[PDB]
Amino acid sequence: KKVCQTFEDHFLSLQRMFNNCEVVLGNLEITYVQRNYDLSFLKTIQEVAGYVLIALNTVERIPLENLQIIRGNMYYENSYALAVLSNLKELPMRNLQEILHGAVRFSNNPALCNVESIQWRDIVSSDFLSNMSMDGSCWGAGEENCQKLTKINQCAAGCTGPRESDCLVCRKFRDEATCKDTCPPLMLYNPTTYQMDVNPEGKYSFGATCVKKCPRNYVVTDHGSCVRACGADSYEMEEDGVRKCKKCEGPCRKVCNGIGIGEFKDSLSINATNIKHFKNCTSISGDLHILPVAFRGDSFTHTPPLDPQELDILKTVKEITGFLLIQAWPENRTDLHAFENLEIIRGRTKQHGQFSLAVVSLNITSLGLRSLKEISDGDVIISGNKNLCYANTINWKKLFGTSGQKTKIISNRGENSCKATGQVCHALCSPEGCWGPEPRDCVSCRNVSRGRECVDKCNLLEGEPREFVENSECIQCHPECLPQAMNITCTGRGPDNCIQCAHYIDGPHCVKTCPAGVMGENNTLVWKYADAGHVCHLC
Amino acid sequence: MQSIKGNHLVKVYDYQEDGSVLLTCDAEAKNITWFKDGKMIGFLTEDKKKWNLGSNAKDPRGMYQCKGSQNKSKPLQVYYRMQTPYKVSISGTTVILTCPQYPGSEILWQHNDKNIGGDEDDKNIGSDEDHLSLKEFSELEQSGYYVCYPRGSKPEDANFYLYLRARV
Amino acid sequence: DIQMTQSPSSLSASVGDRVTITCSASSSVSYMNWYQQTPGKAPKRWIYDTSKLASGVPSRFSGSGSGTDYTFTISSLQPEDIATYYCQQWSSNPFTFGQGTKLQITSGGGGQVQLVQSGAEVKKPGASVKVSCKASGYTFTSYWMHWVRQAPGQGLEWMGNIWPGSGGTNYAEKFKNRVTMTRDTSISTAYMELSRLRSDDTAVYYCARSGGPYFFDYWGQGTLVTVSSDIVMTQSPLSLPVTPGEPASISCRSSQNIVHNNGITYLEWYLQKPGQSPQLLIYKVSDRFSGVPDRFSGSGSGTDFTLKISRVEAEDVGVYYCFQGSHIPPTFGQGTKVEIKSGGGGQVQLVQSGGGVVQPGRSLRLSCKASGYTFTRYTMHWVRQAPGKGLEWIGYINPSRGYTNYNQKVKDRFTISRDNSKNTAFLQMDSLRPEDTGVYFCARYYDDHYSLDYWGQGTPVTVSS
Repeated sequence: KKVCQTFEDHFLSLQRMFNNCEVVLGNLEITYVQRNYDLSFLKTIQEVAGYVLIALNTVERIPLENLQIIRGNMYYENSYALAVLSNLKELPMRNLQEILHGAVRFSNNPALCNVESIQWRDIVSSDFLSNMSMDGSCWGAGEENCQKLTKINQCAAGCTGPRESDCLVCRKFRDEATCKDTCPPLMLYNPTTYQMDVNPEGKYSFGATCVKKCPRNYVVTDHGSCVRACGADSYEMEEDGVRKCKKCEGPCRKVCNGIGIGEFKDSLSINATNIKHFKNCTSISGDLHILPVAFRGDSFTHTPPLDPQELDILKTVKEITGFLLIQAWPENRTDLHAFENLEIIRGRTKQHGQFSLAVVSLNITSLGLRSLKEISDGDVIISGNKNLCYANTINWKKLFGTSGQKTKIISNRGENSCKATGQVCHALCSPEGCWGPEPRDCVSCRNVSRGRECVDKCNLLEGEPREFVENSECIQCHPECLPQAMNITCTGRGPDNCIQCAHYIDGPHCVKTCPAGVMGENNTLVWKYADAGHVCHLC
Repeated sequence: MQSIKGNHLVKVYDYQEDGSVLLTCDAEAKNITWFKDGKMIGFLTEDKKKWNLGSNAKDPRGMYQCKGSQNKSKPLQVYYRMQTPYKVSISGTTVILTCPQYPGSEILWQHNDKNIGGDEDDKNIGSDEDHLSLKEFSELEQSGYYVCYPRGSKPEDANFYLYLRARV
Repeated sequence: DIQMTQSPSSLSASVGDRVTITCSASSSVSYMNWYQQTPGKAPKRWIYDTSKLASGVPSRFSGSGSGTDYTFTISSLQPEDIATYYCQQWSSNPFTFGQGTKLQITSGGGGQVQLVQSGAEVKKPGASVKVSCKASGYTFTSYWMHWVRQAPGQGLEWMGNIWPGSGGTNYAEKFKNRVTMTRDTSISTAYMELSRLRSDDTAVYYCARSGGPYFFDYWGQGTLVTVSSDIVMTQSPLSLPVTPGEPASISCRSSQNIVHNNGITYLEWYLQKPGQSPQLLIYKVSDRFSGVPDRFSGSGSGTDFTLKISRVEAEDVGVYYCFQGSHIPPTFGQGTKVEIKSGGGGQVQLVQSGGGVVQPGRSLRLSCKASGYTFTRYTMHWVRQAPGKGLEWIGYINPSRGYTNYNQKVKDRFTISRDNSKNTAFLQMDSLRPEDTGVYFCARYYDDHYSLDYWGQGTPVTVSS
């Protein structure tokens, strides 16, 4: 079954977006149709997964003679799925037998004929709270368009026989012929590997049909759904033939345009008008200049003065294509916390042709760019900052990428004064350097590194988190790893490299609970008992 | 003349039904002490405050001053004819007033807060150095308060005003 | 004689700073008078009766004191206040004046943002002229050195902006093909070249610097380029005259709604004081810039805007061009040249003549012609101002009575005479000595005000061999 997501213009758009649609995964919106403007523009739609909004219907008959189940993955305002109000002489909804989630609101329809006699008790189920049916089993069209009462466990609309392989519309989902209460599971647990593994028999879920592959522009979601568009917190990644809704690593990639190329093409600086167009943006393409006229405000460009707290909108930029010149920062702020996450200033286009990450004539305490890793092409001139001390520590050669890149960090707070005032890298910071004057803002960690922090010693033997060093970086051992006092509590990450199990230990794995009722191979749920030694024994 | 600014609190009450001279003190009324030629002439304890100089036919004259809770006010040179004071000379119908202070500067004369003796268009009023001459003096019109002050100085800054009431 | 002491003898203050001058008298003085004497100008009475300011004195001046102590106070110092302020007592002859308080400006420039233009350009028809505005005291690469031109017989007409740091210039529609503006960030200067100079393009061209909320904040000196062979805002009044102290009002109408889409109505009322570059006097429709007196306070809404000078002093006389920049091309009004009443009725004046160079021991006769008032009704005084000294009264003669008084120093050498027929007083100085060389000014004394209100221009006399 094919699936689809001015008065004359409305008629054309509706007839286009619902011409051959059989199951409308979106919401049927048949509203504002002038008299004698359509003819069966949507007649075969057999299940709409949302709200059927039939309002402002001047036409005598919008057929909708096929819709049998209006799913209810939304509502009009609340619990309102079929919105038949403010209309229309006859609507043959003889097919609609079950609206799974929601209720029907009828009113403001003087022309509505034969609709009041509908036995709407069978239509909606258990959501009668907003059943505003105030505006004989027959949904119009005289006889043979009867209401066909059926409601007054995997079959929703009706039964073609009491067999789960023969049902009109699936209550939850349908693999191919039998309607299952859930999709064919994406990954099944194999007791041999003692872990869940991708079952070949499993299929992704598309609407109400379990699909082996996500068709057309559909991406597999985390919950297994074949969503047409990935969520805002997710990203589209193609590892197999079907793209997957991989969750975003913090700020999702939203490549905005920078000050100089794009909508901000002729802007002079990051004006208060220019800002807030870069919110929730990463990998700005072009420069990200922040000149003094931004905080002063401008008239000949009619730019209102920028509130200092709004410069934190630029904290999500994890890369830049061109230069990143920060030539004036809010004076009350000690460190360039605006660019605290800029991971690589690729510097394809260099401000003044030379500088790629320049921080000139600011009054910051520390460069504050803890997270920077590669200033690829252009140079790096960080001068003028008369109160920046913990600057020269970071090795300006480990960062720059093209051998022609130079560095002119000069004229800042003196090294002797930086040392006398105690403005030095925290002891738990390797000789590589420290971007800020604190321990977490260190270029390289001396011994271990719990997260971004450059700790002095990982909790290898004593500690609350039970750290277990790995590639010179502390990593929280799996919570199931019971801390061990004699030696290291965890050889490596994952519950299969732990010394002592806090909870039961299931085979090579230390699991919070033994696998009980988890679906395994051969479509069998697996229930495992636990031994006295915290060993999970399968039943 | 009319104003008491300049410590000229001593004033003559020109509201007498009889021909009596009454002196008024412009001070905060607690107790009025009147002085005549430097000697105290009475002490009014509340109640009345005006100083009666007797019948004007007796030609009352002298430097009269009063004093309330503050210091004594400036003297009021009284001169009736029915510190150096202003000299008054009467010859027939001509009254001559001599300014007590004649330092040689341009001396100005004023009669009841009205400048006099400056214009030459008055044959009956001539000013010669510190002498003010009033020919054909009118008892009802030329009487009142008189004071002389040098040009550039305020008449209120004069040490004492002259109250003249003369019948010629 | 009562001795007057002026404190301080010389004081230097910054613009807007409160300046107080103390006057100490050797004897209790009923009233002390204050005079404002600019360098080379006759002493002008500042306050009379020790508390009443003379007519036309700005409200920033205030007088106080009684007995032997008097004070002259300035609420906000200004460059126009640079003058010798002296106190004078008339309680006793001679009218003594203090040694004089030399008031100087303690600003010293302070590297304040001060654009400086090229200036003095005269061209031929069809030529091209390039103007340069050497910025100073600012980051010459952070402020848009917007240009503006006001031709003889026209208002402020923008000639197109720049961003001096990047050189990326917007431009003016009526000159887009003739005026190119390019900056030189190294020399801290903007440059704009106008091409094909016609006849109508002869003008005075200024170089603003668009501030934060106040466009054309610090206008340059202005270059006069004389070459010879858009939301329309018009100012309601024009040449609107007012009397000194009389409240005034200039209004202006906007062709469209000049409240910008940003919600900030970038209307402003620059005030080209006579002879100087235009200077903002209302940062926005209503707010006043820093350094403008409290008098000038306009208002408006929608498309109608009106400036209402609360008290038009002598300091507000000059064309008040009204600009509105919320529309793309910055276009101003024609501006109402608010000018004083200039009645001329009080033609009271003292003209001094008879000065010059005379030999020691010779006699000099000075004449002071009085017009516009009754000569006999006022006393004319003679005052000598020696080089580097304060005012010294010589004497006076009463025109009505002929009475004359002279200072004991010159009573035997200077003679005061008056001619009522010519309304002129004669100061006959006999046996002039080298110490008698100085500036002698005749002052008409107001007895009711106890002050010499009208003073002559002064006649310099030099006793040299």
